[PDB]
Amino acid sequence: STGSATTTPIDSLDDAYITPVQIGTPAQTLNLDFDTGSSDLWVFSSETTASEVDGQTIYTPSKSTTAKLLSGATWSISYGDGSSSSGDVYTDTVSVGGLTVTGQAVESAKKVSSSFTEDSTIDGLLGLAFSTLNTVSPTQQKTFFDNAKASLDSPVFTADLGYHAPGTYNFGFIDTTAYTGSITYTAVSTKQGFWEWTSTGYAVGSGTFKSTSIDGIADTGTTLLYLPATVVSAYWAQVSGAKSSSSVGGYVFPCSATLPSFTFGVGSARIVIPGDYIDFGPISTGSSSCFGGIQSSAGIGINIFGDVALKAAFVVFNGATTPTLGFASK
Repeated sequence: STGSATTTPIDSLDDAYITPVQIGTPAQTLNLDFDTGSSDLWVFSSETTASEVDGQTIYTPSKSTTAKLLSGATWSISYGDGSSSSGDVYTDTVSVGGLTVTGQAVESAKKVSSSFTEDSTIDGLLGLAFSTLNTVSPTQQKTFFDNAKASLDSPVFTADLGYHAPGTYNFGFIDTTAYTGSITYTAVSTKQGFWEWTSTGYAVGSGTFKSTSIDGIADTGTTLLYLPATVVSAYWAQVSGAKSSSSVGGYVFPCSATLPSFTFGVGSARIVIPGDYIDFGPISTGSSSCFGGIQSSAGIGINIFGDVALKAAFVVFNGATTPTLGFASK
């Protein structure tokens, strides 16, 4: 089997992407944030504290003839941006882009933190990291991909995120029309539960490529590209007037600037992030200070190849017995 679903930016900045997901019988379609940096499929629901729901579409398990309470199971997750959610668990039928999994753990939120409430466009998350990170207790549950894998034509999914445009998540096949050149595959460590890999270096604009190993994670659920302070400083040094602002929380730059590209290495291959992808717009409405899309990972504890990086590529998440990651230009 295969599936193919369009993923759509939630706003004009590509802050995140939502993908429609069918849950239950009859289907309840929720728009979920596919997140290769976590491993829980959780949804706003009829169980979510009413004051914490503001415009989201909810899953109502009592209206699904295939929903079953997973007795005794609870979940609770905290993300790198400080947001969190928790609740109980149902199993139900879940379909993405025509690919159906029966008995998928659907984690129903009883509580969500303010950032989730405040984002009316995201009805929940669909985790695509390794199931070892799944938070369901006392019986850990599998991700949608893990459950689907054996049925897939090939044990892969691909992320093809758009810049200010829709893109695609495919399951079970590689669309050879969706990228240019070849896909370069690179090793993955699953030791931390992430799609963790090592970039071979970087370049800023038309500058020379610096060969240096940068371990980080391919994380569709993180907006920006978080890299070591040395790398980030080298990038922003090429933008007149750019500076790190403690008050704003990162590098900012004059909105009048034209940003240089940023290249990262995948083996001997190179992925170029155009400068415009690195512009996250005014820090506050009407400001002429703009927020940068490349930020320091110092004090995160890990480098993160988030959407800024991934949307410059066609990315293969190869879930074979030994997982790997592939990147192609597009």
